[PDB]
Amino acid sequence: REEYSATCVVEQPGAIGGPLVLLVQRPDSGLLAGLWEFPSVTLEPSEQHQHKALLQELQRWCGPLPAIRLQHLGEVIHIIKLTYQVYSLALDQAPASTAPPGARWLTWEEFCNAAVSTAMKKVFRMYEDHRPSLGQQVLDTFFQR
Amino acid sequence: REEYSATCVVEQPGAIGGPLVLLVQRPDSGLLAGLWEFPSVTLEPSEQHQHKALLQELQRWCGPLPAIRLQHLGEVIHIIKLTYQVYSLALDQAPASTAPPGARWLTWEEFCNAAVSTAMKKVFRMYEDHRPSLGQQVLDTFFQR
Amino acid sequence: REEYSATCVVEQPGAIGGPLVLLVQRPDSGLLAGLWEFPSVTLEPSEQHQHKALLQELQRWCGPLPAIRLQHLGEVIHIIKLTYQVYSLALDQAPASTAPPGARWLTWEEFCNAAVSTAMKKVFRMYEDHRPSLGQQVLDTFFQR
Amino acid sequence: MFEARLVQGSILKKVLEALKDLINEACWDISSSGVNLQSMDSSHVSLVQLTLRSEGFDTYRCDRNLAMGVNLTSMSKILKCAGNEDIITLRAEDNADTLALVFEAPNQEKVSDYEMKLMDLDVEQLGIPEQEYSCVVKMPSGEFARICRDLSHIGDAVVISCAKDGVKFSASGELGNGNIKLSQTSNVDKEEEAVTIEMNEPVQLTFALRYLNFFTKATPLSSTVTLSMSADVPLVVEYKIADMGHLKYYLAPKIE
Amino acid sequence: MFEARLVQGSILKKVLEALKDLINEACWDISSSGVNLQSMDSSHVSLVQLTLRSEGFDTYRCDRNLAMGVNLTSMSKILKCAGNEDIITLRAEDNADTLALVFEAPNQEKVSDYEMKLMDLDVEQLGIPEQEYSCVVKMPSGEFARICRDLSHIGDAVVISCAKDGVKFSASGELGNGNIKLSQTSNVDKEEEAVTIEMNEPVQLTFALRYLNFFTKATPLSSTVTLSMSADVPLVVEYKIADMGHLKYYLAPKIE
Amino acid sequence: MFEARLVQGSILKKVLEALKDLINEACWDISSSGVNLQSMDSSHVSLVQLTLRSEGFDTYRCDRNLAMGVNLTSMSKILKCAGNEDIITLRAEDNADTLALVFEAPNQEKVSDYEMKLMDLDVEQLGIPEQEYSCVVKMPSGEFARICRDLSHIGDAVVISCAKDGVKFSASGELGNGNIKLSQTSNVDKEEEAVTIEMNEPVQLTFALRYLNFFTKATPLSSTVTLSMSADVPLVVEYKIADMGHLKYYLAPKIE
Repeated sequence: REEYSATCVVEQPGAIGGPLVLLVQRPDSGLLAGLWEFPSVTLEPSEQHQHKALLQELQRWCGPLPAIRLQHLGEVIHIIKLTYQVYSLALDQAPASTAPPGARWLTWEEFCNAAVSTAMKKVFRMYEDHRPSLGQQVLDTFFQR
Repeated sequence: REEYSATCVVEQPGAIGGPLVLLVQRPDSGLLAGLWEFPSVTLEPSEQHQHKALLQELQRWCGPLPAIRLQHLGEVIHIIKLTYQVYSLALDQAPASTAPPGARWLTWEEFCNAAVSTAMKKVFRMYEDHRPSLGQQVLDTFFQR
Repeated sequence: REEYSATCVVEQPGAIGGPLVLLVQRPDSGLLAGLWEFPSVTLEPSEQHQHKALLQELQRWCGPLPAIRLQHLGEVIHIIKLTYQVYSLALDQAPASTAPPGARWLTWEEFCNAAVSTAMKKVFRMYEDHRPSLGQQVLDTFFQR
Repeated sequence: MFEARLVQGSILKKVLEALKDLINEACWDISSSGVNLQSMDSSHVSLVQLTLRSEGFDTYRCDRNLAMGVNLTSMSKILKCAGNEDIITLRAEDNADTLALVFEAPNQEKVSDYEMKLMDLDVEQLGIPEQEYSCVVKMPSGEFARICRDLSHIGDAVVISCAKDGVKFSASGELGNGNIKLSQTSNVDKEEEAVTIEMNEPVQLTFALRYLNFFTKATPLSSTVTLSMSADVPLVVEYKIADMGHLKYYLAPKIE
Repeated sequence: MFEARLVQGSILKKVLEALKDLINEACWDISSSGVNLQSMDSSHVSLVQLTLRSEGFDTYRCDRNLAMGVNLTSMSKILKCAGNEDIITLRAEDNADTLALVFEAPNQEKVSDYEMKLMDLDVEQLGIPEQEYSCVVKMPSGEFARICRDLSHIGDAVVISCAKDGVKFSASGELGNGNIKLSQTSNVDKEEEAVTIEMNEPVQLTFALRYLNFFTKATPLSSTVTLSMSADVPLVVEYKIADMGHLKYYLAPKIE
Repeated sequence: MFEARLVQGSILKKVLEALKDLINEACWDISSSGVNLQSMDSSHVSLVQLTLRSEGFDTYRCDRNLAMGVNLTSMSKILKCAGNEDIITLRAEDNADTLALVFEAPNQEKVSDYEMKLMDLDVEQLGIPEQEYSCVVKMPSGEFARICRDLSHIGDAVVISCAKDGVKFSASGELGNGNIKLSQTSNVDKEEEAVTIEMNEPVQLTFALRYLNFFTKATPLSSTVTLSMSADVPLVVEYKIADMGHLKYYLAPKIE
């Protein structure tokens, strides 16, 4: 089972301890449910480089933004087969109005001690290069076919 | 009791078995409630030829559309006194995003075996010219005044 | 405790017994809750003359309007420390679509016999110059600190 | 001057509960015979007919025939303030635009009096031709409620079958279909928890379960219910109010 | 070191249920006398005053006066995990920023211990001038709850009338008005399901039914309730906690 | 031709109630042994395993092994139309694409027969290696439900501790943490409302309370529940169906 995705780390200047970053909350049901992660969008592998779905999702969490800084970073391979393309966006000011219900602009220390997925853990590593926490498992590992 | 209305059959090219057509669902309360029919709008007989109410309703079920194909067909007389003006709209592509919750793009065979009102049954007849199913009754027929 | 606010009396021509005026309903919880009053907006005293918050609130209760008539009137001092700047807006026609749920366009007699706050009672007095009703109390008056 | 004293105030609470959800506003006919109320719902698909004979009241007085338009929602809110064991009293003076309701607690410690603002609207009068029904069905009220509730999960229409053997309730939907067959109870008897069929001609009618689920809100009134049908004739769901009158629901069937 | 053992843990569950919906966060005063809690709601229109005397505890110990800021919502969630028949124990060490709650099931098979993170906020202290009330009304707690619930359907304000005869509850709204008259029970007596009036000067006060409907959430604490009034003086709704203390609600009246 | 007659139809109602909320669609394995059903939820985090031995039926017949794909939501809606005291009968003919369900009221006055449209989907088969569990815990079903419900207010994960002494349930969240310690009941005995621990190696596992709160929907099936654990091994929550079989839930633990 191959699953293609694409995420982006929206970065804001903020004040002290910057820069600030946006983070949405995963749904309360499914695999790795309840954890916080960067805005992502699922799509078929036939459309594995489309910016429309990402920019549309960012507008639902930030409103309109001048598409003049969407930068590609690399590829996040999460071990279904999850393939996630990592992008990056930097804003010169604050979000349009405020963070809608479900968003949290945490700092670098506020993000290094919260709760995210192991896939997103590798997403924040590629962003810094170019610049006890448990996770729910799956019964497929114990019940072979 | 005179009641004026106006409907439109939004037609899409689709794929096999085309063309496809849009259909909304009537409310769960009232006369002939629960059945599917083409988008319609009620209005006073003093404004029995206005396109604003229809085009506004179509946007609520399809989004924006280039008003460059709204064609008049005839008059559907439904036996209150229901007077419905029948229009027609054809699109060159698919709807703006997708069918909102409550819409169903059925085929010609999928529409000839679903559930609609006897008034709409005469609406699909005028569209083809220019190109056991029961219905709830009313107690007015048994209790005269 | 200093609290800064700003209200506006949206006036419409209407028909007989005019002119008509808009009025929103206060929330069902808090001080002087449940009463009707003109649209107001709370803000810090550092921004005690900003039109953005007022015009944005008016759009939520009337939609878009040609900003070409927003006129200042005076200052309403309500005895926390409530400071309210009184504005005035007059429209040449009816609201954009209709009154959203929570608004009521009452007449002069319909407004002189409804239910409003003692602060708003002084707001309608300044509008006419330039042209048994009880209120909930506070336990601070009986329990000193 | 109209005054009516009812010892069992629960009757009046249940009646408004059985009308509120189906009829928002109705006219009350008051006379020497008692209380009568006839009104259709907005869709003109169903009709309710309430009859409360004057003999069923502890005290009854009516010096003038009155036509009271009443918001049933408002009247149910007021009747909500009455206890099941309260003695309810309705009073309407000659030159009074309001209806007076007096609730009396049993031990006389508490006395409540209400006054609803009352309204008036132009309503049309109809008539119910008292005819011969092909098949009359008497069955427990709770059972009829369970049937109409259960088949609402299968489909939105119910086909009631009549025969000398018994009565059949059928419905069909996306997940499938179901048939509830109630046999003519001849070896049970005991209480009125029995089912009796008085069948002349076989009847086969289809109705909307939505409206029927509004009718069964009159279940607390009676332990039993009677269903009357004929060939292409509205359904009569009759709820007996204990030696006071009844509450009848009428519902139109369908044909192609 | 503060430790308090309460055999009837239901008392503490009911108390948080009676505060959660009205006060979100409050300060707890712990001392040798017992537990005291005073806080107004956000609108400063009502105030609650909780007193739990130390003598009403199975075990009580308090080496230092403590001022604990507690999220009442969080504390009710924790108290939800306690059974009505559990022995609840509150414990707060000297250098501990958290409150310990130990629930002990009756048959000792189950023992639960919780620890809420606790908070602190700057809150203001007030005083209640213990004065003479013109009319004190003692009545069943359930009845007062029913009254305040019922009149909420008529209007949003209630006018409480006082006299030597009895107490009157009136309300008005869009559909009409209603009057609930409770007579001074002199021939009933029996249990404390009676109504006694101790009236000096006639009192006529108006209050908001919203806040009163938050007060009656303390109904499970006591079978009866007492209402105290005076001329232009906040209302005192007092709920007696069995030989342990009380829970008093204060509510401001209106005037033009 | 498959026909199975079950006198206690409540069993089948409870079973669908215990699956509906966790599994939307599942395959039913019918054979001479009885009924078997294995399916994971969408997230592949939990799995349910239903076994109904043929000996537990009043009448059982199965001429051909059948693999029935069933919308559990649709089947629960249909089973809702059955009374707790009804005799339920499942029937599936050879060349029939639908499942027949016949509900028989006790006094034979009422007979209902349903027919759900049935579906089929490609599903994968798994296996459960029957291994030795380090610690088996037998405890009242209601108590386990209360625990899983209560700790859901504290946090979203629960840590189950095992030892020779007893079993510990811990959870942590924003407001604080809590520990529910259940002692090994050795002096109580009496009914099966006791707690027995069969411990070999100490086990310490963490699970999601969301899924566990779906498992306890099988509480009406049995008075007791058994929990089986091992070192880094899925949890086994087993609900015994009275001399007919069982309903086992499997839930994956976490590690870093």
